Amino acid sequence: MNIFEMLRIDEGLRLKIYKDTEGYYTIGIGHLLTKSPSLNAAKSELDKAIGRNTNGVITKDEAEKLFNQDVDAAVRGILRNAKLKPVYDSLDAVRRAALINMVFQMGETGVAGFTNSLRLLQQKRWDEAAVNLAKSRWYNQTPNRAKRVITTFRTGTWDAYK
Ligand SMILES: [Cl-]
Ligand SMILES: [Cl-]
Repeated sequence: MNIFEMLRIDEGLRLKIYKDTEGYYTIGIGHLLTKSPSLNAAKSELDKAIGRNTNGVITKDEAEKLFNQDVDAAVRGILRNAKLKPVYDSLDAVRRAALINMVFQMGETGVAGFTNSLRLLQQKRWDEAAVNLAKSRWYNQTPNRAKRVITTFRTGTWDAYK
């Protein structure tokens, strides 16, 4: 297991524009196109991201290419963030994967707001961190996904994904 496989499991893979859990237009492997309600706005954002006139459909390769860019961007978002970087630096390989997952899902800013949970992870207080992370909209909206990430922080293993 690795970050790629992990997020592929959590986000699935769709070749046609779709609505995410929040109802926003997305494609591929969790690749958010726009928060705007217009399918045209989304189609426009899609052609610009792919570099071609897509008509709202892309290939597997193209999805994987957005995926790679998106993973990369998340890591880099983390390393640049004064609140995130230090937590990330303090964790083992597994748990880092879990941190990346949340950033990919909610953005650097969203994650950086879990101040209390962040501090708990930095202190290596796994069970406490897991309880705190659960008291959030995040967990109430996408509970199964949140549970898997949370167990990952709690155990330092990939069990939740096996
Ligand atoms: Cl892009
Ligand atoms: Cl879920």
